[PDB]
Amino acid sequence: STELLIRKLPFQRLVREIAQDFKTDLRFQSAAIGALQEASEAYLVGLFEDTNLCAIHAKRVTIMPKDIQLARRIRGER
Amino acid sequence: GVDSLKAAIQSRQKDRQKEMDNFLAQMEAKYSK
Amino acid sequence: DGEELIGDGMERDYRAIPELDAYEAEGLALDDEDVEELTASQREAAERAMRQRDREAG
Amino acid sequence: RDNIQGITKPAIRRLARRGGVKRISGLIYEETRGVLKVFLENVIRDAVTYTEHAKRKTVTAMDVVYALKRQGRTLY
Repeated sequence: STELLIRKLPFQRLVREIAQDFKTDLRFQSAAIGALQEASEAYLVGLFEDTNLCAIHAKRVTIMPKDIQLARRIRGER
Repeated sequence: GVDSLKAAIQSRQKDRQKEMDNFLAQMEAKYSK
Repeated sequence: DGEELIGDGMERDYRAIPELDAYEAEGLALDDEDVEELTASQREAAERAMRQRDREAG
Repeated sequence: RDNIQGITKPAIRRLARRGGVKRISGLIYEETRGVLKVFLENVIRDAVTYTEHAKRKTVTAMDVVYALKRQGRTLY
């Protein structure tokens, strides 16, 4: 069962909490939450791959927040 | 060096964008009119 | 220092929890009503609004 | 409603392992929650904007598809 990344129920409740700050009384299609979860997990896994490469370039095995920040800057995020 | 690190991440990001394009096309094929 | 991701006890991260491993009905659309796809002009109007929103945010 | 805590430490470890990471600093957990928060805020804001312009109250799979298309052009 190494297919598991973020559990579905907490992810769904996270999405709905965030959405409330933009519009009240929304419902979601099940596939809308699923697509958001797929995109979020693909984003985070890829960021961890890139972060890992940054750490390795720094001759380290332990990734640190500065590795995440460097990866995001190389990726053009911020 | 840093140039190699930069090229590898940018190359991965290009592939990831194509994977996302493909995923969104599959979503359109299933859910779009 | 850090924390080893591959080591004794890693199986504790991979338990199955049926109560959390599926979306719950609350907050989901249950009737296929009022879910019509964006028309071309509604998508364009949203994207014009978001384009102006982003430009103002800088 | 503190649902950011649903991004658990095991979930973060599962994601890091899938990315090939072997060791993490303790500050990685909060950094990851913060990165996911802004990512989700950005995509959901666009998705709900499509929903509003469709004049309905249900976020559809296609609303999210268009928000993810837009994010691919603006996030980086």
